[PDB]
Amino acid sequence: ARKSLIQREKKRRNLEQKYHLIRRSSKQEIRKVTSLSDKWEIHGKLQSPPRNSAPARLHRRCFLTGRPRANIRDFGLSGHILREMVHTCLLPGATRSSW
Amino acid sequence: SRRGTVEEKTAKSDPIYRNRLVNMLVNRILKHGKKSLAYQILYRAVKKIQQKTETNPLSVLRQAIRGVTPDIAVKARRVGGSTHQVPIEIGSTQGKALAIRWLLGAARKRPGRNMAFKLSSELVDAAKGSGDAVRKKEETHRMAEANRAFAHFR
Amino acid sequence: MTRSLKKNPFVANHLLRKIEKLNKKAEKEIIVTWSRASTIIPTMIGHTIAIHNGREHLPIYITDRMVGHKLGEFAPTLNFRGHAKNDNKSRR
Amino acid sequence: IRIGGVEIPNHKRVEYSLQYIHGIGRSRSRQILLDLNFDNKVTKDLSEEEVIILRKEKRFNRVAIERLKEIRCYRGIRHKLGLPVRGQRTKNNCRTLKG
Amino acid sequence: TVIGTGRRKCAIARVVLQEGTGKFIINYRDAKEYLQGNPLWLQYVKTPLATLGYETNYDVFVKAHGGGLSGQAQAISLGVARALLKVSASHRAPLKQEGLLTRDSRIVERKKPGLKKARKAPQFSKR
Amino acid sequence: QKIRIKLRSYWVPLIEDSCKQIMDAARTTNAKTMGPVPLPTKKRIFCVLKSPHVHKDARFHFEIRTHQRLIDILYPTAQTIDSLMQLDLPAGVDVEVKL
RNA sequence: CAACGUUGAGUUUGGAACCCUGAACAGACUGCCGGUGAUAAGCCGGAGGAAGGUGAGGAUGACGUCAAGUCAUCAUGCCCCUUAUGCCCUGGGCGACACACGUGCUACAAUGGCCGGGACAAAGGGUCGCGAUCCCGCGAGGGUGAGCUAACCCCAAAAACCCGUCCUCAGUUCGGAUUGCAGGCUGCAACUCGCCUGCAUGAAGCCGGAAUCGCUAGUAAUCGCCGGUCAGCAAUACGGCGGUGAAUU
Repeated sequence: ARKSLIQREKKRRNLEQKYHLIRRSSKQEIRKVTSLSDKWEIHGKLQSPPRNSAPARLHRRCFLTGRPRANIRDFGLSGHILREMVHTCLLPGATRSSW
Repeated sequence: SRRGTVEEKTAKSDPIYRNRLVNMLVNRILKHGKKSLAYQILYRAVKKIQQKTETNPLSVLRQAIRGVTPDIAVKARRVGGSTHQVPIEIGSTQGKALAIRWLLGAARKRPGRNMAFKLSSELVDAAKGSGDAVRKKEETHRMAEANRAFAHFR
Repeated sequence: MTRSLKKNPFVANHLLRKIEKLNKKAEKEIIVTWSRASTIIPTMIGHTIAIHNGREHLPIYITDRMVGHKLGEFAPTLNFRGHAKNDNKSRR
Repeated sequence: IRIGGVEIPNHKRVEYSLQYIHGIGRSRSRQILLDLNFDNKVTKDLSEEEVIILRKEKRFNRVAIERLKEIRCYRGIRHKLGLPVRGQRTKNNCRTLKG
Repeated sequence: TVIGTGRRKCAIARVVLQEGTGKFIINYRDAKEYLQGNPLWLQYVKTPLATLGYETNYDVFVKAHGGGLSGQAQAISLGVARALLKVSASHRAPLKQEGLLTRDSRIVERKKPGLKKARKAPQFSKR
Repeated sequence: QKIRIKLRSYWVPLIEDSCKQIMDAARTTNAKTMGPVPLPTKKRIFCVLKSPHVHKDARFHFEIRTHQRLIDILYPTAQTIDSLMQLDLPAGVDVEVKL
């Protein structure tokens, strides 16, 4: 929700299109279990570069405020503000439901 | 009573013998919504009783439950401050319903074999005078007629 | 006891490199470590590894009976019943 | 008849009679019916040779309890004390490992 | 040929009556083959034919899809009862007396939020 | 038969009037068209908490009705391509052209 | 997909009748008959009808009560910190314990368990995705890889139920807690902190005091499935779907 916390996660999004764009397929060939008995340790051992880099370290956050919890993949917003948008008229096909 | 009048809630009658009051015995022995296996508890107790008795399975069912059917029971009503144990006379609609509740419990409170023998045993034990089924008819009569003075006659 | 082991046991680069530099002619036992997600490799025999738990570094000995362990299960996370120094009691 | 160890099975069928012995469960009682070649019949109607070839299949009782207490190692913590070893709350529950 | 719909819960079963021997064929299988293992609710399928007397004269073909085994069985009973109205309009009075033309509006619907099993309210701590 | 077009939107009086126009303007060109046949709607139902704190009750309901309908043209003529490509009338509908 | 030609698989031509599907329209309004009732209202029954007496069930919950909750969603007054209660990183912690209380789940069985065969559902999900077929592994799963951007493909082969057989109520061919050993999978990475599989171990517990909770119909009870969150913490949390189906007033 803070401009210091959203920024810390925006720096985790910038290296996703640098390290995980092309050189991720370089380690994805040997981290998995191959059908053959010869599985190399050399690349799984020297796997030191992804310190701050990880695809699982990414949290979606709200696009208006920025809180880590209750994020829906379709909208991208959190349950408090996602509500304020549909209670007005800011999203098409977000009417009242029965069942 | 005046606002909203409902008579009774009834389902489909007895399989092939055709009876609506005997269909309440399959509905009370009903465990968690299995009417398919509840049929195997009543109809197998009809198949195993013909060797123990002589006449039709509908007759021995009615001639035995008359010893389990009560005439008067106690209800808790308060008036003035003290809780009175006033006995109200039970009719034929609630009396036939109270008879199959104590025959249900007496069958389950006898861990012998299967429910096909447990219900068949408490069916003939009501005619001679044995089991926990016939004992509850004489036990409710100990609570009643002893507190006869709390209720006036009709 | 069986954890998350496939083929790669995962031992940190700052763990083995500092031990292979000490396995030249065998010298020095005391070594400081922060990573508790690392696995014990058979060349850690005789070397006293001081592992972090949040509070301080606890000097633990490594033998031949401890191969498939993580060094983190050796260092106590919190204070329960085990081996610890008797603290000076103040006012009740 | 003594099949092995101290525990002697009686009057029941061969699919459960072996479950009294340590090391054999519900799966390993069916596995010794392929190499031992017999059905799931009662133990009273067998043969003198059918007990000897059944005795050759396993037999490791008493010393099977010794391999469970095994070594001690460095860890094996919360076992020497008598607590759940996992992430359970020993404050209210877990009377299975306690007295 | 005479058509007839007949619904129960979420089970639809189109009944088409024709004159013949008397064999009941449900979804390319017989009446005793589809509803196997002697279900008692198989007798309710043959009830609208029993009160009028048409089982030995009329043959039937029915395609059932949706619902349960007990839900499909009451869908045939209403389907034949609505189909016995088009062959003769005089067979309405002795058939409507039992309540076979009428649809059972009972449905196991939605589970309301805040509650577990629709109506079942969560129990709080006592004093 | 050949060219298949998918019309997806949210409100029903908008698509039914737009798909009816691709029937009246497609029959006067050359070949016959198969009428506007609607396929089943993919209706979603999901809940979210209203109050920003401890009030698990009073949870709402949001509906996103994706009304889909199909219309097929038999033979793709030159005068049918000059009509459908220029008739860009959708205000909130999306047209997907498949072969 | 009825009728008609069938590689039996709607499979093909073909047919739109029916089911389903998606927009519209018709319909219950006590309206009609009778009785009760103050020749009112309304109630109690009946007729006709798929459906009646706000049809079932949602959404929708006024003026206001508790200065009840939230300035950790956001926004804002004031105040305070501002080489700092600001900022970065590594490891740890929040899922620590002698205990207590709340809300749930799995059982004490045999209207049950187990083995084999076997009949039907609704509603939703999915392109740094859903992932069949085949091969391999006891299994989780892995290799190869088609199709579906989707009522054309996949996620599932739904479970009770049912037939036969076995057991046949001994803490048990009930119950699974716990524990050892050996693996799989997601991710830098999972000892503390994971899910799942395989093998073995296999207790507590025989329905439970005072007290106390929900529900009147397709509800209670019970049996499966799906979704959101999400790399991963898949039937035990929440939300959503259907199967079977009462009791009493």
